Amino acid sequence: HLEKSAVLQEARVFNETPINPRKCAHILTKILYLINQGEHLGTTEATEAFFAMTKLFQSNDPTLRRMCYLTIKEMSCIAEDVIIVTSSLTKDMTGKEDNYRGPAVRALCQITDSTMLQAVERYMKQAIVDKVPSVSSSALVSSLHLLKCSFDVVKRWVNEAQEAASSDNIMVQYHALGLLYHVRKNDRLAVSKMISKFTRHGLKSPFAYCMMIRVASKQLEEEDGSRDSPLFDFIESCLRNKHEMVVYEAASAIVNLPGCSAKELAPAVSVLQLFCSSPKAALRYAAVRTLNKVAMKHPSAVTACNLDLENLVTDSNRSIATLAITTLLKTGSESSIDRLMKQISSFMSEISDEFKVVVVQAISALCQKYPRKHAVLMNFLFTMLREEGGFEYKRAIVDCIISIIEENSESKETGLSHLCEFIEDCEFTVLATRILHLLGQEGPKTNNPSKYIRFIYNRVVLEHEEVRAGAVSALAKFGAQNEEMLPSILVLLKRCVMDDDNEVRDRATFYLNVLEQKQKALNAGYILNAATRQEIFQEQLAAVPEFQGLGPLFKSSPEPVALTESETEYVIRCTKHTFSDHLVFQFDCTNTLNDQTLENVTVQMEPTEAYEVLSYVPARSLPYNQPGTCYTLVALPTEDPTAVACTFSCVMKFTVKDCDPNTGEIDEEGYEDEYVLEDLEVTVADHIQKVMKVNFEAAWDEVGDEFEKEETFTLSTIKTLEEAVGNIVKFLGMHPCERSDKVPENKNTHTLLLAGVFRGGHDILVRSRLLLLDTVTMQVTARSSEELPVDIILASVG
Amino acid sequence: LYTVKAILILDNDGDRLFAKYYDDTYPSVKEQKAFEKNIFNKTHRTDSEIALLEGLTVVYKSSIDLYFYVIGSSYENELMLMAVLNCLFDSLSQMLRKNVEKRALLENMEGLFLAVDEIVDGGVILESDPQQVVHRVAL
Amino acid sequence: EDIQSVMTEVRRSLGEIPIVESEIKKEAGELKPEEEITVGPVQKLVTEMGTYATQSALSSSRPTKKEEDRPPLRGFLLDVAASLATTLTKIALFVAEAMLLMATILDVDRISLCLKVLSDPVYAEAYVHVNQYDIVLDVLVVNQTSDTLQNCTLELATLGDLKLVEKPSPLTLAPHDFANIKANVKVASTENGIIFGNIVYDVSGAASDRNCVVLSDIHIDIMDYIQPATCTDAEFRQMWAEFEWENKVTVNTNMTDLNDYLQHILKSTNMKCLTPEKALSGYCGFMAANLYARSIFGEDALANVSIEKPVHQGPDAAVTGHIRIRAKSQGMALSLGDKINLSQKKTSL
Repeated sequence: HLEKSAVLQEARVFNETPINPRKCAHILTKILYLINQGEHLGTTEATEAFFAMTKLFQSNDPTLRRMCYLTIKEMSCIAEDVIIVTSSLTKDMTGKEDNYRGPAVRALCQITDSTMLQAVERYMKQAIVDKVPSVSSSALVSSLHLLKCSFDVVKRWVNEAQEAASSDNIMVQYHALGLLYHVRKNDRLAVSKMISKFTRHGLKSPFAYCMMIRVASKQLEEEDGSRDSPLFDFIESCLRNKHEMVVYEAASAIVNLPGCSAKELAPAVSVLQLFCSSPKAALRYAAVRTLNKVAMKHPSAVTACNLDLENLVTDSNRSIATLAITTLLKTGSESSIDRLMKQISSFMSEISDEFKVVVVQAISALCQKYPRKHAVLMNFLFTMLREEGGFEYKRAIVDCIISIIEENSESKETGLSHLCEFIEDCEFTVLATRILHLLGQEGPKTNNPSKYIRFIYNRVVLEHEEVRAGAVSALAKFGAQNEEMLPSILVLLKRCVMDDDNEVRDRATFYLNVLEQKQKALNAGYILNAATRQEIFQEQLAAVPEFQGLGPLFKSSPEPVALTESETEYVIRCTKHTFSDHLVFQFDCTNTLNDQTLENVTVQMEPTEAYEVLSYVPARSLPYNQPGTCYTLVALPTEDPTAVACTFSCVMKFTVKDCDPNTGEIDEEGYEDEYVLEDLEVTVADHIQKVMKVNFEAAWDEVGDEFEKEETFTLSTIKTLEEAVGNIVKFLGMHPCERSDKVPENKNTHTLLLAGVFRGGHDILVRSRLLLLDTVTMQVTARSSEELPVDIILASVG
Repeated sequence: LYTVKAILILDNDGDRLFAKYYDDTYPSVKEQKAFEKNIFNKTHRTDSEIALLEGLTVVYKSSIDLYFYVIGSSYENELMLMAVLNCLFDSLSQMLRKNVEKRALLENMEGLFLAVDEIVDGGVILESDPQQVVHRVAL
Repeated sequence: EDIQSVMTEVRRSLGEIPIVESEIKKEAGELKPEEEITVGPVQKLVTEMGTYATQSALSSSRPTKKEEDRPPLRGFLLDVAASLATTLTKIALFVAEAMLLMATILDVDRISLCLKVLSDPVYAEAYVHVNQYDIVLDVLVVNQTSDTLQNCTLELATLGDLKLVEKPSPLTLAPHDFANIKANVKVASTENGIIFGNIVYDVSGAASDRNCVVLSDIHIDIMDYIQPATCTDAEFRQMWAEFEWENKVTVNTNMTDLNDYLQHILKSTNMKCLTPEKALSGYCGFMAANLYARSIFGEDALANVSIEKPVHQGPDAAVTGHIRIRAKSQGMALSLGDKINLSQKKTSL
């Protein structure tokens, strides 16, 4: 047995020099045992123990060197001092008992601290790197726990650091990479050029391969680029060798075919499937459940029958039993075979590797593929379920019932019919509770009153004040609703059925009394229970008051622009808003880097095609991963030729301040640097409402009358609208028209006579007669109810 | 890969005479026993070719006297995983010239212990074959 | 207030399991005295600490359920004169002090703390007459024979709870002559376990006769045998469930209402329906009828049949009622369900 006490006293054994390595070791062992089994104790005593132990250390008694390692080893994230050895670690360090040296460092590292961290370091560097593979291994492990704590101390070393990871032992080679699990956690790019290194060389450890796979895979999901050759390359690689695991590993993800890859891969897979198909890799079971997914394609499915038939047949191997349920499921089944199986199952399920659990899982799947649906099956199943039984169905029922509800099943009359009956003579009060509750809600939306009543009475029939009680409670939702005959009678019934038995009496009385207390109708009720989208933005913007004009928003942006490209530290997405008077660019964001918070932020814009520039606004502070707002404001000139479409030049200015995210500091100092700000271009669709005309005929002409500018091109290398088309529907954001829009994948002639209204109120109108002689020569008209738009449309459309 | 929840060598009296939770994040000697109980009681010296419990790989074995448990995650292939488990029986057997027994267990723990740390150390299996060991060790 | 104080004290004293909301309701009454006679917001605060405590505990987690809450009214219940009072209660749905006390009380927290601390001419015609216990054999052997033709042989036997027991001795088949041959059977003994009878019987070819009749009987059924018998209902229910569950047959279909129909069936089997509740075997009823009977060789058989019941465009001209039959052997029991099934209707046998 275990107990601390003998040992502390026994520490006086330390006092002897005549000792045998055995004798002491055992004593040492005894302490360790209590602990291996489990012990808990005071530090003071531990400390003491140390001292006591520590005390002994003249020798190199090798054995002695190990035990302590253990002992020490026992302490690592919940330690007591560090310093004591120190010398001893060094002593190894100059000292060639190679062996020993390695264990000791390793413990320290969960226990570690930064100053002390300082210690090893030149050497350490060496040490990780040093000699025989053995020693090196010892070194490695040590970090990791320190990585818990941190490890960055290490980290730093890195450009330089990795390269040594270059290996010549398999075991080792495998190992190097995980540290690279975290290395790749740190970096993706690095991998990529890296891979070409991993990719570059054929590998040693099956083991090494594996991490890569996950990774490799991980990469693949969205696509790991043109895996074609790599994937392929890999594909061999996974595919064959003398180490099975890889082939399989690859296999389970890789399918690809809903009308997709199936080529080589299905055969190879088959070689495997079959090969596995009797517990080579008892692994095979899991896969079918998802890892290697199945829900088939139609001829494909027919082919599957044989393999599943082997498992189905075999009935053995825990790995087998599971396999039977998934394979059968995934591939699906005919009715008929089920029948054979029901009998098989009849024996099987109880224990046949403890079939019941796999089966409950299987069952959970059954309830799902048919959760009261193929009700005939549901009933067949139901009969069978209850029947094959044991008892273990109940658990299943919890799921099954749930499934039926999920559908909100409709062959309830029948479904319910089975349930009702069987449950009656399939017992368990507990089920009733659940079902009651559900039923409780449902009532007269599904009618069949007499039956349902018929049932209900029965349910009550059973004793239990409690059993009885549910029929009344369910009823409240029901009663209230009434059904194909109920209200009159509903009133009659509570009367007809009535009970004593005191608290059972009370229940009748009380419900009544309760009933007594409200107008039963009431009773039931209580108990039972422009100036666009963009304008909104004009207002949203409005809470600020530094304005220099606004108006009401007319239309907003046809496209928000990320003003800082992808996943940048100062990630910007920008949205632009037009009002009848001003345009505001309000800037949406995630000052990205946790490096930074940007401060003293304002936004420069500098313009080419008019706007009067009132102000650049910036956000006061922007910390990491959190929108803040900065704005830039303009007033929109409307009656000029060239005056609201503009590109503005952006430069971000800030005083850049570093962060501690743990607990920061926010101080007046910090220094600016400025980074380029992306262009803003302003559109002819941030401003416009596309329309249909108040008066096309007239308007159409009219707009010409006052307004009209023209451009002609004659098209001699291409006889297609389409280029033009890409620029026009899309740039203007207006409607192509006069039933003069439509073109199939070809068409002889086309007119878009097109619409919307521009900001500042007045309209911008376009007629594009595209004419095909067989060259295209075309008349583009822009006509407008605003001056700035006719010149604009012709440009803007591009 | 920092992947051993524990490796335990359990008696088949539900007892555990070895456990190292290499990695752990749940506790209690009791809960450990309880957890143990559900599964052990259930497997009851019987094991499986494979067993997954918790979506997690359970590779466990039995001897002729002892029950071997490793808990890991079904998130790392059998063949290897087992290989370590295999390694555990075999080396102990050869080296000692005898594999595990209840008796064996009773006379001395240490060797197991010695081995164990060497083979595995936490949630990372540093090694899984005997030989290296065999030379390496010389106790 | 005396009562209130007592309640609080006892509550404090206990703690170790229960269930009542219903009780809460029970003390309260439609109205009742509470507080001085009113202390308004403070009184709202009063309701809040005493009730909150009950609740705090309530809010906490569970083992076996005690009862899933349906305290909807519970809510009004906590919050011209009568009308005014109601309004006040709705609004709610010294005072400051009460609120503070309630907060302090807020009892899952307490429980948690405790846990922490712990841590041929001759023509013979025959039929059976069973006349009162005694199944008696009418035999006409009519020997319209040309003489007391020699007759064969007959053999005795143990029977069921009966034994056959008589033979008129001679063996002549007197010429052109008619005879009454009587067999009494012994109706309380001779076990033979060849159920439903249907046991082979012999009349032999043993003398002016080359053959004869060897027969097995059929015609031996239950519905008759059992007599009605009776029970206390609570105990009954308990029992009903308790009994040999193992047989059931369904009622569904006939020619009549279960008034006349039920009566008919009842009389036919000579058996009991134990008790009515007037709910109403008329307007519908939506009645499940419990029936009990005890027989001549003493089996008690239990039924609950639950049945729709005739009535215009309401329900019953089928049933789809289930007849649940309990009789010790399933084999007779189910068979009984059948037997009754035969009994149920009236048609060409």
